[PDB]
Amino acid sequence: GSRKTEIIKTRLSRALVRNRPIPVWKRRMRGNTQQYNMKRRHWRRNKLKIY
Amino acid sequence: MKIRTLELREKSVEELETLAFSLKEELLRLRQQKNTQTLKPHEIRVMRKNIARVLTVRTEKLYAEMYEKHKNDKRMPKDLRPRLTKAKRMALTKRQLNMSVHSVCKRRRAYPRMYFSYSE
Amino acid sequence: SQAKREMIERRRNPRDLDQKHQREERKALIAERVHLYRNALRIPPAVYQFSTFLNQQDMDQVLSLFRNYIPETRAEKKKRLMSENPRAGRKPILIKFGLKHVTDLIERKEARIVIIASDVDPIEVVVFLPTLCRKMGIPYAIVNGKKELGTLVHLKSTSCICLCDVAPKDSVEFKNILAKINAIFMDNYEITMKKWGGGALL
RNA sequence: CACCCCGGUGGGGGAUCCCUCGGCCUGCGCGCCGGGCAAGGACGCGGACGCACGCGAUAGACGGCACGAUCCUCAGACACGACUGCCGGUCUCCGACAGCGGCGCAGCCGCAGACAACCCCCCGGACUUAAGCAUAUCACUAGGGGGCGGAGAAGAAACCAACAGGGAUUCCUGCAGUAGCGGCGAGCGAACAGGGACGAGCCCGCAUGGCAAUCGGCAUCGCCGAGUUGUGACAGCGCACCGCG
RNA sequence: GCGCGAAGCGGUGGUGGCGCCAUCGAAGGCUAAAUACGCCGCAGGACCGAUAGCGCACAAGUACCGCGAGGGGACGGCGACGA
RNA sequence: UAGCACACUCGGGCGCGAGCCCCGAGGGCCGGGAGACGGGUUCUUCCGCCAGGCCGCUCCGCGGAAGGUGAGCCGGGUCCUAAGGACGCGCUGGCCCGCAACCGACAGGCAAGCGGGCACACAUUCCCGCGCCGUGUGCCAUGCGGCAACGCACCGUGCGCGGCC
RNA sequence: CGCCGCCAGGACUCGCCCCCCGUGAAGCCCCGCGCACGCACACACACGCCCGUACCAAUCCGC
RNA sequence: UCCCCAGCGAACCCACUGCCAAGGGAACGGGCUUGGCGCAGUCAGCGGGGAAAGAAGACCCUGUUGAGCUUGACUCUAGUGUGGGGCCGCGGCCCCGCUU
Ligand SMILES: [Mg+2]
Ligand SMILES: [Mg+2]
Ligand SMILES: [Mg+2]
Ligand SMILES: [Mg+2]
Ligand SMILES: [Mg+2]
Ligand SMILES: [Mg+2]
Ligand SMILES: [Mg+2]
Ligand SMILES: [Mg+2]
Ligand SMILES: [Mg+2]
Ligand SMILES: [Mg+2]
Ligand SMILES: [Mg+2]
Ligand SMILES: [Mg+2]
Ligand SMILES: [Mg+2]
Ligand SMILES: [Mg+2]
Ligand SMILES: [Mg+2]
Ligand SMILES: [Mg+2]
Ligand SMILES: [Mg+2]
Ligand SMILES: [Mg+2]
Ligand SMILES: [Mg+2]
Ligand SMILES: [Mg+2]
Ligand SMILES: [Mg+2]
Ligand SMILES: [Mg+2]
Ligand SMILES: [Mg+2]
Ligand SMILES: [Mg+2]
Ligand SMILES: [Mg+2]
Ligand SMILES: [Mg+2]
Ligand SMILES: [Mg+2]
Ligand SMILES: [Mg+2]
Ligand SMILES: [Mg+2]
Ligand SMILES: [Mg+2]
Ligand SMILES: [Mg+2]
Ligand SMILES: [Mg+2]
Ligand SMILES: [Mg+2]
Ligand SMILES: [Mg+2]
Ligand SMILES: [Mg+2]
Ligand SMILES: [Mg+2]
Ligand SMILES: [Mg+2]
Ligand SMILES: [Mg+2]
Ligand SMILES: [Mg+2]
Repeated sequence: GSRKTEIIKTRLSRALVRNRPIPVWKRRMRGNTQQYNMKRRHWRRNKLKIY
Repeated sequence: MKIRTLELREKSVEELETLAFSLKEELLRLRQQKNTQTLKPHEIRVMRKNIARVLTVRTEKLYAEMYEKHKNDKRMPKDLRPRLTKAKRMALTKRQLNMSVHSVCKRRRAYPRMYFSYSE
Repeated sequence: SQAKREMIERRRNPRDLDQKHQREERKALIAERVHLYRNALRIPPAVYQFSTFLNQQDMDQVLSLFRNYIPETRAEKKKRLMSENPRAGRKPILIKFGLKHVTDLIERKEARIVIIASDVDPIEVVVFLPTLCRKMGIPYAIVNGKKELGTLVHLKSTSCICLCDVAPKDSVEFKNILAKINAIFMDNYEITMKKWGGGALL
């Protein structure tokens, strides 16, 4: 909330860079059974537990 | 494998220290070209790996050099002792386990092991 | 509280010095509180007989006899054994030392003179040594210093000292020193074995 | 016309059957953590990389050895060794200190933390059974605390016996659901044998006195230290271990 | 645990006392093997065959929930991978 | 079926598509703008949508691709203590307890930054102007005025006594 | 005031006064004096660490 | 608001259900018996009935099922208090000094 410790922001950045779709070149790989990232996180539905 | 290990064995340890610094510089110039322009996909890969290759040969030469420095030392450095296990490093030696008192020595000496065969 | 910090200063109680850095301060305080309690109790004759030790002039006369029979050092022994005859000469006369050895020579009645240290703690290591030396008739003396007895035999300290025979060049010195210490220790046994010290003295 | 029933086709849903790189069970093997920084965590690391998995600033194969031609989504890499395998390096940071302890000790070390199936020590229930219930039972269990090891613990009789005597411990069989304990209620409950597996025995202390003969440390054959309040003893290990069928 | 507190002879004898006779030597120490056992590795099996079998054959202790201690799923299948 | 927007209206625009998106006009209504905790990229730009939004959407806190958070002066730490905690040691069979290093405040105590520009958004942080604070190095003087209230020599360190609600 | 006037309201604030069987922090920094020490403010030069920093009257918590 | 519409779009509940009268029946039937009727199965109202739905009756009883609580219940128990012993000191007459 605009004031955070160093640990809170690093955990918040790690949650942010994680939250992205599957790169589209991975859909052409053989044995890629994943179509969308099921671990996508939306900020309003899913909460992070970064206190 | 752009820098081969065959050439790195000829260099000395401080000569490999300067090479890893020079190769780290070229990796920074490669990471510049990756951000600004295109690159062949494994150029950063290759330069990262031959930094590791120079540093490994540096470590392998340094383990060999430091071993012959402290070979006949009372206490060798902990790097150069074999890392068995904390329990196995603290084990008694086989000489120490075979240590017995004087009565057990005299008895085994005066009554040694006999080699015999029985038949009825 | 400031009154309590003054309270634990007025009493000198070693159990108040409970921290780690106060450890050397504490055991100095224990040593003096023991010493005041040790001498305020009625010391029995078995312990208090070691308070009567030998005079400084008499101690120097006693040990000057013993210095003729000082055992060899380890450096002297080492070159003695590499010599051509290590057992050359007659059997030497040495100070016999150590509690196991000395009480064996006392019970076998072959010690001529026994020196017992005075400062030995636990004192029960040597409390039998006067009364055993009387039951064998061996003349004994109590000398202050386990440390001074240790230097005669090249140790830091040793509790009891004896020698089993005297050279003929020291025989009349030996009978003068036996008569000097028997008037103190051996002949005053039945007086010293009733004498209570400490708080009984007051 | 709606409604209902039967059939056909189409839906709907995922039963059935077939499959199975998964589980479960049993046996065997292994039984190897940690200041040389463990377990666990945090954060980072792929050219395009989210997750998973791998890894640690040497960060998505670094070295040696073996292998020998592919890896692949793109781009590319590749006999100056692809893809692999085995082993070794590197191995961030948090997480084991108000630390504690040993040794004369220029200093060198150890303990802590993990593991919780097995084993050892301490602490220790209640539901339950008694057709209630309080002793009893559950149970000297569960659980908690502490501590090891590859096993542990036990162990060479202050034993069993009553014979014509056996002979460490542990385990099996067996004594035996017995003797016995028990509101003699519910219930609980061993031991010696006999048979067997396996087998193994030893030691400190009161060691010389014509000399501690013993040990620790070192910058080492000499010091310093321990020690007479008493130190003192060597029989077991190791290597090798295929490539075709 | 506490009180008392030994001995040169002592302990014990299914366990009241005492006596006999018999049998051992406590209050110091070590000791393989046979014995027990999870993870893991290996091999098996009259086991189960995707609501079964482990909670998980799948990006499973994951997603997700709980302040917290903790709780905890669901989801397998084209073909000659040549079209 | 229950239920779900029912103070808006008119014209225009982009667009396959418009009651709701944009623009203009008219008519109304009420908060809006800054911090904390909490959220964590929702911010902003570009592109999208036949999915989500209690209708629709060309819109969006949605989907995709990007961009963005710059400090001696703001806040915290490198400072201080409060109530209080305390992993060490004593006391223990274990606690309690005693001493207590250390810790404990993003609203306490508490050095010093404002005006403006720029900008898609962000800046008291960048830029411009004018300041200020602290630290570290160098380079030393050895005092005076006023009856008095006091005025001044832009000087330091230690101790003691005091100094805030 | 010197290098737009007049009137009113106002957060806040000094001191009086009132209130209390309530009396309204601590410590560091700092300052002052006292007593000692020995010297560096100005000036000039140099320098200034880590973390946070977007946004949130539909962005929070009540699924 | 309802009502009607575009779009969106649930839940409760559900053995099966044409409606009455009397009778019989577990003694108050939607179904049985004997009679009386109604049936295009639609819209909106409505609260008579379905002994309407909620919820393994909270009342009452039973249980050798509890818990909260009380005390002159039973058996115990922390706490308080008491006696004796252990807690190694000197002196003097249980008493008095003393300190270590
Ligand atoms: Mg926050
Ligand atoms: Mg929310
Ligand atoms: Mg049909
Ligand atoms: Mg299924
Ligand atoms: Mg198994
Ligand atoms: Mg590590
Ligand atoms: Mg490699
Ligand atoms: Mg441990
Ligand atoms: Mg049960
Ligand atoms: Mg019962
Ligand atoms: Mg029952
Ligand atoms: Mg009952
Ligand atoms: Mg182990
Ligand atoms: Mg053992
Ligand atoms: Mg039992
Ligand atoms: Mg010995
Ligand atoms: Mg073949
Ligand atoms: Mg006997
Ligand atoms: Mg009998
Ligand atoms: Mg024994
Ligand atoms: Mg199936
Ligand atoms: Mg399953
Ligand atoms: Mg809740
Ligand atoms: Mg409707
Ligand atoms: Mg409205
Ligand atoms: Mg705001
Ligand atoms: Mg926006
Ligand atoms: Mg749409
Ligand atoms: Mg710590
Ligand atoms: Mg503050
Ligand atoms: Mg500035
Ligand atoms: Mg803004
Ligand atoms: Mg409608
Ligand atoms: Mg009727
Ligand atoms: Mg009818
Ligand atoms: Mg109707
Ligand atoms: Mg009704
Ligand atoms: Mg009922
Ligand atoms: Mg009954």
